Amino acid sequence: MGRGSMKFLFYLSADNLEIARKEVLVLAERYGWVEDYQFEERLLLLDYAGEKFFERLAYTNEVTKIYDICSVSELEQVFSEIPVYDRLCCVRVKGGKGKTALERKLGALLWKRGAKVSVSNPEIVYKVYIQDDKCYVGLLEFERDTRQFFLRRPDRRPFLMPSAIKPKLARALVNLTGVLEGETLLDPMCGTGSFLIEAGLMGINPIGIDFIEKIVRGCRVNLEYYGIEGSVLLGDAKNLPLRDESVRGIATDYPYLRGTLDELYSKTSEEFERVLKKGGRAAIVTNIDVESFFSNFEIEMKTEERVHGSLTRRIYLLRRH
Repeated sequence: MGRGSMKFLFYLSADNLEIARKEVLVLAERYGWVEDYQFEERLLLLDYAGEKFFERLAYTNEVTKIYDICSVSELEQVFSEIPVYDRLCCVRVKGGKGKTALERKLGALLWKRGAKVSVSNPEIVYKVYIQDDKCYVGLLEFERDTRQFFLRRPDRRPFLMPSAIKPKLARALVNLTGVLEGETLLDPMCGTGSFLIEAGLMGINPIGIDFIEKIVRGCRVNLEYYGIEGSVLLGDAKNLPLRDESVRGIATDYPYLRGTLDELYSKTSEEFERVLKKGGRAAIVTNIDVESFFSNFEIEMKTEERVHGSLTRRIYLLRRH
């Protein structure tokens, strides 16, 4: 009746390690239960029990279900013991032991044992992660498709804006809000729909609000194009057309590239807090440090992304407390 807790290895994208770790943890804390976790650079080890959510991940490159953790010496014995399945397999090493001779070796151990070994068309992949004579052996559960993100990049969309948020970041920021399938995500300054697109694509109900008519219009054309069903409204993020505690997540990018600064961040901070449900989160993108305006929130994460010489984006994960 209960799912058990197993070790999973998340081989993260070095793009941003704070976003990569917080993304896996927010989703795991929501979909299941995290008995324990630990990280060393690009490797995140999770002790997890619950529904798998790996498909939603943007800043994770691979998820492996761990069978065992051993030394480089014990590798030969692990493979003589590791279960052999009725699927075409291959063994891939994500280590630093020069090259691929270890793969042929572990492949032959599996082969001598009766494994259906195919490196051209495998069905299952035995992953071995080497981080200084420490081997994380298991089976690959997820491998991120970098091609889907490159294809829905703002340049390729019916409509875009200068330096609009890239698919990978928008998805990571919707995931950081911890919003589930069928739950509502609000983007109060939605632009051409970068956040709304990933929200809808991962089966979350998207709501976009924008202060410019042609931008609301353009965002809809993009949503229709990506076969996405969501509502887009003309309104102000400083006076939102939604009731108190009506949204589970906010994911937004402020209009700095297109009253007063003190009014923009103050009125939006209070509106986001008003509109969001109890314990609800806001993943925001600014070009200046806005900490003082969001003291009504818990700053769970502040990271940065240098765009150009005149733009370093600040990325906050805020929570209602």
